[PDB]
Amino acid sequence: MNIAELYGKMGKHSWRIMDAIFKNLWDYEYVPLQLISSHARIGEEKARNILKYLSDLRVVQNRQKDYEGSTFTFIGLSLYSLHRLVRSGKVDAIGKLMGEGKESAVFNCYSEKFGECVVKFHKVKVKEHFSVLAIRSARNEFRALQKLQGLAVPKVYAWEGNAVLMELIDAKELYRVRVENPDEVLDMILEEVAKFYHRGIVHGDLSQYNVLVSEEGIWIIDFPQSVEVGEEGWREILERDVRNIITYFSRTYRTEKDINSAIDRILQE
Ligand SMILES: Nc1ncnc2c1ncn2[C@@H]1O[C@H](COP(=O)(O)OP(=O)(O)NP(=O)(O)O)[C@@H](O)[C@H]1O
Repeated sequence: MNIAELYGKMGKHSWRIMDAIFKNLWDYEYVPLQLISSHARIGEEKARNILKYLSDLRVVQNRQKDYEGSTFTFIGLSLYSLHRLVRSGKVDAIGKLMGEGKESAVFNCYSEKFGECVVKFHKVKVKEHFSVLAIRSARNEFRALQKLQGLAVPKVYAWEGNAVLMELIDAKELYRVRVENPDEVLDMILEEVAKFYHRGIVHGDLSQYNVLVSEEGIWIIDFPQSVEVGEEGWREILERDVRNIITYFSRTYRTEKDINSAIDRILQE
């Protein structure tokens, strides 16, 4: 079942039920049936039958252990975020999956206003809340992309739920390309990192999987772990980006760049 066919199975009542979950996510993981019903203005027994069907379609997860409650699955939060995008007129048709990992699923899509785009659906103080965390990641990526506009990153078009709509870049991940000028490519990445840093942004997950390259130049993507300069740990997070990208170039190309000196250079500007 592709996300487009799933979308086709939803009626108005289905969307209202999902809106009622979404609007109560901040105070419950599993939103009580009574509250889904009251918010949606759908009687309890009918709301219950909707949620059972949504669960059969893997859009919600229903629990009954302590009380009758429901929350989004990944697919469901994504479907609902897509809906917000369609209703807002920013997306007209979802397209094919481009790829999926542990952190996101990225789809092709078409917008009359913005052309052929990507929509990226996000997955995933006490170290040991799926939806609120995925939505927070999405918003973080959207805000970083907005702050970076004009640099070599995708243009950003919208954020709803766990979804960020952005420009399709026609370029390959660095890790799939054998560049013949690695020293110059590494310097271009490091210069872009300095530009982010001058805008008050640290990427936070820089790697060979989110530098894109073409004959035209490089682009950088993937900002859900980004932080603002002078956030807790920002400097160490920045050093890690610089060290990690330099280390990939050392392993792959035996480039000679010194990590500590590259960091001090970016930091001094
Ligand atoms: N705007 C874009 N244009 C072209 N391809 C993109 C775009 N966003 C994502 N992709 C492709 O989809 C992949 C996954 O997106 P990405 O933003 O890196 O999320 P992630 O897979 O969840 N984290 P990671 O693999 O660590 O970079 C990329 O490595 C790109 O190959």
